[PDB]
Amino acid sequence: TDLPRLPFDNPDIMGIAPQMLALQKEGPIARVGTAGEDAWLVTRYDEVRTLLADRRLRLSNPNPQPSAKSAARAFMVALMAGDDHETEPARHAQMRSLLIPRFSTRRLRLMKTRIEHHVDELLDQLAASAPPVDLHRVLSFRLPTMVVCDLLGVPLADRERFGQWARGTFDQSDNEHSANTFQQVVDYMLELVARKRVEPGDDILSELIAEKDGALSDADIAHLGNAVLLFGYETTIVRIDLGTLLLLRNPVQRAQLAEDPGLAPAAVEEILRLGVGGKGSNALIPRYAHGDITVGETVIRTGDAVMLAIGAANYDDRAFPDGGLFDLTRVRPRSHLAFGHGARHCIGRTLARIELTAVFERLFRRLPDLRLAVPEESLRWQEHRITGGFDEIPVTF
Ligand code: HEM
Repeated sequence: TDLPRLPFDNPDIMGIAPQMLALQKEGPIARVGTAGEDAWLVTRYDEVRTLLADRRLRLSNPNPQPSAKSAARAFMVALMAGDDHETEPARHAQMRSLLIPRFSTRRLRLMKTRIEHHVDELLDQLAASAPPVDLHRVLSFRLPTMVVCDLLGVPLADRERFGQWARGTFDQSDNEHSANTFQQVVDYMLELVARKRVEPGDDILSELIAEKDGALSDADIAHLGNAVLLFGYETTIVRIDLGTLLLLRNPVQRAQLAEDPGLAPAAVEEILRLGVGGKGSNALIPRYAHGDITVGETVIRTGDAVMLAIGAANYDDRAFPDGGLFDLTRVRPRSHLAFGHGARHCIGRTLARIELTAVFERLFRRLPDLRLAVPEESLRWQEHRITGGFDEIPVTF
């Protein structure tokens, strides 16, 4: 008997840690240690999907004496209206009600067109430069921050102001840096709300200001704006990097995609399914039990912490035959869990798919000789950030 301890080592830069796959083979749920409190780790697709849809499992901590969290995790939980278990039901419901209609079909159609032109322009600059080039800086970073500038109705140069703020806010290693960066986000967003009240446009904060019919406070609106800024670009950047790395590892599929850009939607779903980096701590969705829940023969008791391993579940052979293989020819693959599922299903997921599809429609057709300019093992997944990610991706072409 040796209690497994998260986070598990991964000898590769991508994929699932061997110990987590080992637990997955043994069964759906295991008690594990963590850096903080012990938790139930759930690793099989069926049980992770079921529990994500179970209303007894929530983000908020119901415990009287809550275990201390990093400033970074506290900020993330508060941006998600999970900081107070007694008000989470009403506050979370309001959050989703106010954010979901900010991603209308009308907006997403307009944004898809702008996104596609912008990727064309980004790749033209890339193709004209002299390798080695940092694909992370000049492509992966630039498209999702472009998109957030569009959503917020701010000049594109603003992303040079806010482009490191999700990383700094979600830096679990430095509480002081996390809090100081979050204060910058807050100040910026409160300035933006004040401007949009006299100079509105076709953008998210202007719509929230107009909502029913001006009843939201500036602080309420800025809180929603902060969630869009802090969840709305960094994770997408990470998936562009991961998708590039995965396609570089699979030259037959990459050549298929270069020949037929109509495979890009399929490629994007495989990228989301398989795109897990380093120790994959961001692919563990945290929850607390607000009532007793039975999983197989294991009883999760009220108050227990649960880690839902969406990454491991997306690799589950029970759900995806040859679960570790990248295959954009999969016929009717199950819906992956990389955007979550249930009450907190990612609000931006349709927009994120539009971004990834536009990139991977184009990338290897425009740059067919694209390849890493450094060994894979030199790429450093940033474990201390809640969102993970690589800091650079050197390429030649
Ligand atoms: C490939 C890109 C993305 C991935 C993989 C991703 C992933 C996720 C996941 C897994 C969750 C659920 C967390 C949980 O259940 O505790 C989530 C929540 C959320 N995401 Fe995304 N996300 C992406 C892009 C975006 C974008 C572009 C936006 C908006 C512009 C966005 C906005 C949100 C919001 C507001 C939430 C909170 C939902 C809630 O708590 O009800 N995300 N995201």
